[PDB]
Amino acid sequence: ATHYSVADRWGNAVSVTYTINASYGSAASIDGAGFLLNNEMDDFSIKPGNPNLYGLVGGDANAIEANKRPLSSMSPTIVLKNNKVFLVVGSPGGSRIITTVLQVISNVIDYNMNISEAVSAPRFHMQWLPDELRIEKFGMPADVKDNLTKMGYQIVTKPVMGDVNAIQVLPKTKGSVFYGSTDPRK
Amino acid sequence: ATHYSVADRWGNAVSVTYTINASYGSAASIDGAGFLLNNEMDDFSIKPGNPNLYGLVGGDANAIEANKRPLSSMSPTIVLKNNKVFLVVGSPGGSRIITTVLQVISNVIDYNMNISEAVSAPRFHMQWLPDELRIEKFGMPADVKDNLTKMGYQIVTKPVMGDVNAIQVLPKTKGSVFYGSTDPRK
Amino acid sequence: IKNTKVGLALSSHPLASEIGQKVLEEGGNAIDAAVAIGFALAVVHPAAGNIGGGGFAVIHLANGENVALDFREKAPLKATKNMFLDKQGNVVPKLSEDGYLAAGVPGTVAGMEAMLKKYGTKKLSQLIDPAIKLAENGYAISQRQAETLKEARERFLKYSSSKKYFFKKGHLDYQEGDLFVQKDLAKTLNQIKTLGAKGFYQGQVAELIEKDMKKNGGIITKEDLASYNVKWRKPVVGSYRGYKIISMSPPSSGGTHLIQILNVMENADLSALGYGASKNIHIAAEAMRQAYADRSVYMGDADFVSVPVDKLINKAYAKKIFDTIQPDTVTPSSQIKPGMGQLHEGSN
Amino acid sequence: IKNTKVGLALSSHPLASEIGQKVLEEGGNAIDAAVAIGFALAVVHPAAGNIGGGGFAVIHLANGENVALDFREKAPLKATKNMFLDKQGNVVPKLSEDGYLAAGVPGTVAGMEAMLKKYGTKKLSQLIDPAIKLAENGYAISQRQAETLKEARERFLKYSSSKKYFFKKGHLDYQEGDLFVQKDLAKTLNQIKTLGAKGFYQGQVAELIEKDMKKNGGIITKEDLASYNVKWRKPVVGSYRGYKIISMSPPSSGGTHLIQILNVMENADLSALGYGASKNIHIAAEAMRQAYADRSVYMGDADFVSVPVDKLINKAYAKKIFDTIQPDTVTPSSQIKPGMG
Repeated sequence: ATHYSVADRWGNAVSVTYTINASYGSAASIDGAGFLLNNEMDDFSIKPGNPNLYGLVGGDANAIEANKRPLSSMSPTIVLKNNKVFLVVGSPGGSRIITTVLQVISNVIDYNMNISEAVSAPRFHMQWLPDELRIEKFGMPADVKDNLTKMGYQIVTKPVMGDVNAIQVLPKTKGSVFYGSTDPRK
Repeated sequence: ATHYSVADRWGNAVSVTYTINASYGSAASIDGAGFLLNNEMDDFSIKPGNPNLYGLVGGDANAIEANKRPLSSMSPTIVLKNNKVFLVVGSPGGSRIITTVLQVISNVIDYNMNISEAVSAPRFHMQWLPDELRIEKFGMPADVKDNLTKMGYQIVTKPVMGDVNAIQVLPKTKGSVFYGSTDPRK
Repeated sequence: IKNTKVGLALSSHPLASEIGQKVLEEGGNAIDAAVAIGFALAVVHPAAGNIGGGGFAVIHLANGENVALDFREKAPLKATKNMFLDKQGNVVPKLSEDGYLAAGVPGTVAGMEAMLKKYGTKKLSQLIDPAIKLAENGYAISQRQAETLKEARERFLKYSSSKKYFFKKGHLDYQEGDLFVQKDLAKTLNQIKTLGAKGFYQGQVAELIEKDMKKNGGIITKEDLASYNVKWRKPVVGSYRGYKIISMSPPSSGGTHLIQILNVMENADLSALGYGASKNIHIAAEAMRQAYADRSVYMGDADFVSVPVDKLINKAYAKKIFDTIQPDTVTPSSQIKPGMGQLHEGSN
Repeated sequence: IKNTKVGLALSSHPLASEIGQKVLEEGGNAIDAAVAIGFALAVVHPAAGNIGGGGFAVIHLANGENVALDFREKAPLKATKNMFLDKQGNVVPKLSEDGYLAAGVPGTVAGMEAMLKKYGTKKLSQLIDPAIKLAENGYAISQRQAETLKEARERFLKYSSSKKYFFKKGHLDYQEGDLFVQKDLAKTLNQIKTLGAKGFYQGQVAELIEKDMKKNGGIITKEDLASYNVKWRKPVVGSYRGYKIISMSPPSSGGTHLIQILNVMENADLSALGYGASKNIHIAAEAMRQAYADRSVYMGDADFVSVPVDKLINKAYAKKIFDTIQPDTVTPSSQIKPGMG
């Protein structure tokens, strides 16, 4: 997946995440047509309790049926403030999408980060199975890691999570100022 | 002050920090010549124990005398690895220059940050008087602040420190790759 | 990155971003620009930008309305529950990940058209030209693209089609700076330019898709393509500390768990301790843990299964989750019960 | 930012960086690019880039040798120890900060020419052209520049010269996007192009400097300008975990204390706990605390006072400092002894 965010002068916002699933999808292209096929079928549960590419599991609800759409984690999001566009945000990352996006939103609303700060801030991740707290290199100092380990977390440092392209729209004395950030991880 | 860094293909490196002292120096220009005069005299000690614009004090060593050069904190620096240029680094920031530059260097050598990571990493500062640990917004989490406060530091959050422009030079098969970073604080 | 005139169109590739921004400069609306980017990324970011996959658009309109476009891929007409299992009932390695049977029916092209038809102001012919230009004339391979292409090498090598398209003559890896030209892709894009979505889902391209599927053990045919449909849905909506959250509903789990997790977090004053505090991280991570447990049981395509969206985003459920969070201590995943005894509709 | 062929020239203003980078692309060396940047920033970054100030260049050469160039300002010939004080020793407020008496003799022009003549390959007259073009034809005020100019307004208003140069007609602040043109600066830069450093330190520019100083209670004269001298000095050198550190020596304190603080830190394995660990911050901060106390007593221009550089950068001294750093408590500043005894 890849995420893109658009906001216009009339007050429309469009948040799009789209994907062929894995990097280069299924790796097979349609001969004569020049495009790669998705491997989106792996987003179904192909057998109960079997972990997929992102360690996600399922049973009946996300089992394969003809014509059914495989469950996604894509989270293209729009945040409103006073019924005006405030944030347009999303990310790739498979299972990490949901936690990446919510962290960017929290960084703005809870911590008063600007959109650039909110996107660049280190991210953590918990997806139940595997039972680990996933973090980024340089993302969490020893004191914080120590205290979380004492709570019972198993902390693991893995490659950086996500690729947020986000817009923050702020009211100006007349009209709007549109701010954008891409992701330093990309 | 402002810092600039240059490295060429032959192994020469030039690290320059230069200044008119305060922002816009003395604020006075030479009429007919179009340039601002420095206020570098404030970098002397004008009176034993009197704190200057950066809270720095002195006595005899940094007293004013005709033709004498006022003490600076500017730290244009080059780091070599195996006698080859490795880092070219420096910053403005008055008293904070020394600690800014050393933190960028430590971040590379001690923590294996690349130059972009090393420059963007939050910075702290201790200059003895005031007896305070100066930090940046979002730069230190609660757990770390708590532990340092328990040690006896008075932690204060102040405006971001410095403006590092730095180069890292790494060997490739044919010669070298040059990586640069400007400062996100800029 | 800032603008005060036409807004912003931001993506992961600067060429695609430029394309959308241009559409805003020339008077297109956010939907118009969204369409141009969708096709541009299909050319310049083939690891993820695509016409052979699918996705979602969440849209907020100037009139205040919110809508979600589902252009997610569909399992083929002939797909079955156990299609990826062997005779012993065990997963056939890589069958769901590599090759032609791994593919759902592409939604991207139908999705781009659907949003343009309903909410755009410009013609598909105008918005697709920049993509076609990039395909026809090419672009420079980036440092990162060289890296991802190399990583995918062994996967491409399995498919004659991919060995043609994603290597240089002699099956050589593309290198940073190399010009990458995609004429077959340009041909496909020209068909969509002329005929719209029908240029992908019918006619010559559909034939190409059916042919290559039959050649390589895929099950997608012209019938699956003819049967592909987008769906307009209500986004999932919630609130967090006075802000309205609008996100993707089923068949994404994303919007629902995003809202659910924020709902849990809303019960703590995170601002008190600030970014990166272990106490704050704990509340969030335990909220995440319950949410992903819930996901494993209660989430799927709501058109086909019962999905308790409203219960999952109910703040009262989130409050029950918050109350289960033990101070200074985790609840290991082994102990987590999906739904927390709250999502039972009788013995169902 | 990445380059694999000619290197990198990096500054705080993209127009100046571009100027330096082009010098590299055209085959100039790092010194050539550094000199072009020095003049360009004097036009496009007037808060700090300058011809009316000074600074330092630390240089590592292809042949392996290191050098430092001191183009720091000098106190004028008429400067005296108590010049910013009254008869009773009271500070005269802002006298060292705002206006003409606050200025040391500028070194930047002399420093640019000196490094170019010794280590450069191109002519000053060519390397200064891009700066002159920006001065003569203008560049756009950035958002940040609009902010810093606004913040300086009350200071500029004190001096008729700055009112002329740094405001629009009617003494109005420059706004973001405005074209900022500096004709008198281009005049000054053209004297430097045509005559070298003597175009600043002698002749008409020296006349304008001396006469504006006299009008406004400054003390810089033609004699000060004619006697301005750069100094080629040995850099201060140290080591940290197998890397060689080359930095600026007196009259900067920067290289000495940088090396001293790293020397203290070297006694711990910081890598073990990693970035941002309180135990690592504590070691660095206690090292800083002692270094800045030392700075207050031992540092100045070594041409005039004794500066114990070698003792300050001695690793055994740094180890003594390290030995005093307690695991779980600070050494309060009131308890620090400069030099530790």
